[PDB]
Amino acid sequence: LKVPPAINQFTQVLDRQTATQLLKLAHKYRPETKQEKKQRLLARAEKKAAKRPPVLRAGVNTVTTLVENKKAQLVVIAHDVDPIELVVFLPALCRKMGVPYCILKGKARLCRLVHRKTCTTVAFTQVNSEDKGALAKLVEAIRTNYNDRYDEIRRHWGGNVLGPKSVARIAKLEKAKA
Amino acid sequence: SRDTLYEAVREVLHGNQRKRRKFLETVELQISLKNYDPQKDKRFSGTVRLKSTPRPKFSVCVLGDQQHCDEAKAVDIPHMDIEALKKLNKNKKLVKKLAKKYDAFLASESLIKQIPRILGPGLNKAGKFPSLLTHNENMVAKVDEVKSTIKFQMKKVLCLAVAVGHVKMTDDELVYNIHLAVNFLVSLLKKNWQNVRALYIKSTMGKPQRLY
Amino acid sequence: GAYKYIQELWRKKQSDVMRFLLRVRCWQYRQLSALHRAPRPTRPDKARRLGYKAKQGYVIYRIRVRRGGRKRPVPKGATYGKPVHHGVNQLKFARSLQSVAEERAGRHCGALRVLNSYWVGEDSTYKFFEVILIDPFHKAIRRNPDTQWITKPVHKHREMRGLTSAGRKSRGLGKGHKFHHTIGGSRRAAWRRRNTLQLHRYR
Amino acid sequence: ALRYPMAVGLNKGHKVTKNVSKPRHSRRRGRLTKHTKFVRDMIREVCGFAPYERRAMELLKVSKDKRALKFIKKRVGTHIRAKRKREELSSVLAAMRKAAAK
Amino acid sequence: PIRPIVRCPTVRYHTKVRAGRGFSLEELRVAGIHKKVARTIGISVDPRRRNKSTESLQANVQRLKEYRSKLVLFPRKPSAPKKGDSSAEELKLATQLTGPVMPIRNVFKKEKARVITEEEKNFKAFASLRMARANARLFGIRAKRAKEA
RNA sequence: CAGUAACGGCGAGUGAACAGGGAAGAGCCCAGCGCCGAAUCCCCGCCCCGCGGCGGGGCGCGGGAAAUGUGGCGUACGGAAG
RNA sequence: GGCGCGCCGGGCCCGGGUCUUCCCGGAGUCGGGUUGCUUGGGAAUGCAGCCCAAAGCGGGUGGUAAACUCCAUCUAAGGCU
RNA sequence: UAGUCUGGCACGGUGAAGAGACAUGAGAGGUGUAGAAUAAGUGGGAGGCCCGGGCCGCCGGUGAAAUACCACUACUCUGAUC
Repeated sequence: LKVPPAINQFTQVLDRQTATQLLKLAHKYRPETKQEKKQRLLARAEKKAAKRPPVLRAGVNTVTTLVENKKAQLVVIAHDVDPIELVVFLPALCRKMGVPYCILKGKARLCRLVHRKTCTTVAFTQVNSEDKGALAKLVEAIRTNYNDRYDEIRRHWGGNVLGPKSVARIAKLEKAKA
Repeated sequence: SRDTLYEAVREVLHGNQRKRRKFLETVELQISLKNYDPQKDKRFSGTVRLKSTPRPKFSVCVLGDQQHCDEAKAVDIPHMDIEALKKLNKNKKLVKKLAKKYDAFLASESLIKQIPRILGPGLNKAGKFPSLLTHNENMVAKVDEVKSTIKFQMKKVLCLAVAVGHVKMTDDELVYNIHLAVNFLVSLLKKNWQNVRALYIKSTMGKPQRLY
Repeated sequence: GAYKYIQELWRKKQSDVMRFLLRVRCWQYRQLSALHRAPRPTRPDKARRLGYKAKQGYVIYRIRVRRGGRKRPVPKGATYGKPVHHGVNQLKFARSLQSVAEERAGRHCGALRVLNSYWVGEDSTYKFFEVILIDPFHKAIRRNPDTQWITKPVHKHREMRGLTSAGRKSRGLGKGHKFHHTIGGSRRAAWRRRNTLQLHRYR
Repeated sequence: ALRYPMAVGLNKGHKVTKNVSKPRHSRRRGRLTKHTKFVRDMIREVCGFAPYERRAMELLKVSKDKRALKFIKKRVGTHIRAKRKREELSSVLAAMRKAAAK
Repeated sequence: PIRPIVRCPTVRYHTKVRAGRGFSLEELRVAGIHKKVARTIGISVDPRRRNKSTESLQANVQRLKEYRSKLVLFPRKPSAPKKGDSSAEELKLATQLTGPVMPIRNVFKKEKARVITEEEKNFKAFASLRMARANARLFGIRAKRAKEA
């Protein structure tokens, strides 16, 4: 089928070399596990009975609301959202609002950043002073790749590739007149 | 009849980065059309009323038995007698000399007729029609009709173009050099169906700026 | 908030994006059975509106219902009546195909309660509706004090007595000058009142 | 003269000093705010136009305006909607012409 | 609870007064009662009622000032009183009320016999009716012909 | 109201509603928009009271649901923050 | 069975008036064309099939089809009682 | 009136060979007496240009606008297409 560029743009996915560098940076700014939360509440009583860190903003609603607000430094999107209407627009939003964005393979991989099964979108709202440089060299090679090719992406129809034996019948007919 | 309307009656503004001028100029408007028949009974005329200081430039004149010999020889009234204008119409076909030395007249008060024989009427089919407003408010009473309503002539280009402003009259006062002009472009608008295509609000020195 | 985007994106149905999506989904839906289960809503945003939460005990069934009108099931197309009732072909069913999809979802899943239904695509011979059903005996629903209205026996088989939204649309009730034939409870209550002779004991 | 308040004519009915308030918050529904204007203009850019909008648009590039109304009307339904639809489509087309030169 | 004063609609009836459904929020507002406290101290509340007139309003504001003066209020814990409550004198003299609270009766003004003015006798009330009828009928095209003129 | 306005080979026939007086009287909640570290929910295993409507408490790096959005605030009578 | 003083267990630690500053909404649904039934509802009261299908200073209603124009009145397509 | 025959709309797509388009970037393009000159022209214009002089001019000379002096839209061939 003749697939439209808004849907098809999710098949231009981030490269293996960059995606490894990206998940190495993303792995330091995890949300806390549900069991990690309680040992933080163990560390309450030493002033009470006797300043919050950067994480990945998870979910689509709570990444969409901080793309429109100019509060996302890089937005990571999964390529394989089951109904695609959930995520179709975030390319357009991030480009228009001037947010650098990349598309990764595996919502299961991006959901293993958080401590759930799947997570469609994952944003970098802030990072720490010593990990500024890694985010800086990511946004360089990602913003040149996606956000600046956007007039190119918007006019690019995917699909429309016939079966290999229908192609091989055409090629036989083509060399039959030569 | 009406093809266009305005609500964002703005966007003249980006002017100083265009115009870096010193000397004598006068900014003019280019405003292109479509669908006019130059062969038919289809007319397009009028004189569109800007009382906010636009500048035509011409061979001057000023008429009238006023207090003219006191007031109107500040910019020099060269008052030739209305009986010494009999030459202008009788030296037309037997003589071959352009006997004007004139391109702009008056319409005076204190006299309530101009000259009701064939010398005042006489200006009906020469162009440069004596029309102007100086009468008995006496605000400027001379330069009102240079600072006047802006004139156009419909010809074999089926286009409208007309002066807007002077190298003077700042950009908050030259936004007001179309304000009582584009409303008369929908008022006295005849059966010249779907006319306007380009509204280029022009600062002469710079870029073609468009306001559609 | 993404749900505002998905709402408006689902309104542009004759776009490039949606005219593709609706076509490949209407393909997919033909290649399953007429009455089967979905593991999540096709349209998460639309179910949000019509009263779905994403907790345990909320079920989504996907029912296909055959398009077209209703022909009078009389043998050899011959009604034994006066020429008024010679109608066979061009008759129409007084309930909608959305309400028919609700009552098949409900009848099959007898132990669940039909909340609402929404259109997820149509065909030439089929319409597809995703119906929200709730398990009334699940403690997630049973211990939540704002969704334990459905755990009373009055809301048994709402789809069949016509209390659902697509059901209600068939009865022709509402306030004002247009709904004067269902004053009181319903169409029958109005008929009963206006035809009941009130013989007072004194007269 | 004296003029009695009468029950028939132009200024009829019982004269009363009427207090004028703010309308209720129900009356302001269906008013375009900046945040929801944003969303419609984004999903215009994502999607595009319907095959009847494009057909009525390429009628208005050729300037068959009456036939553009008649087409939008027979597609959408009634006059007032087709009037508002053409007034919007022509403004989209005039913004394209603002992008044509620059 | 107490029902407000309301005019019957439709010219046949608008010379009468009923009991309304409930007190408008802009009558509670200018009377100084909260819309969620009003219902708990026995005042009917309608959120649908508009106020076109200021006399329809002002009658119903003076209705609530009389009601809030008449009202005896018991302590929420009967042994320890609060500020907005009544005195133990009134609490022991407090009684069940029979019938509709501060009932709505329909009183008309008293016009003393006056001497008829020389103009008052002169006024042509029938001709005024007839020429008010024609001014209402023909006005529309009188404006049209005057526009075309 | 009223066998009325209206329907009807305008034939036979059919046929409501508003206003008015009472009987009764009672009001509300989501989604959405947004902020609160999912602050939310279900279930197993051990202990104690103690429940012929299976509920409260302690305990667990026990298991799951859930960012494809649970709970709190909040809904057209306006709402929220300072 | 029902209720009140109070002993006693648990939780909840919560108000209003005025300005400044943000925000505001249910779509193959309204709507239109046609067809069948229905209605007291008559150039079509309600319901349904099929085709076309929106808007946001919008939309609905204003018992005669339609255009232009003021005015009134509600906030549909989610839910409980 | 069932059925059958026939037309329209919907599911319903993709591609090459063969016209008018217009979105759209161009290049050719014009002959009234009459003037020394194939006037596509308006709001301009005594002036602006390139090595201080020139430059095209001015006047009249044809006519209700006239040749140098920012830029535009149009009409008749031509002409590339995401």
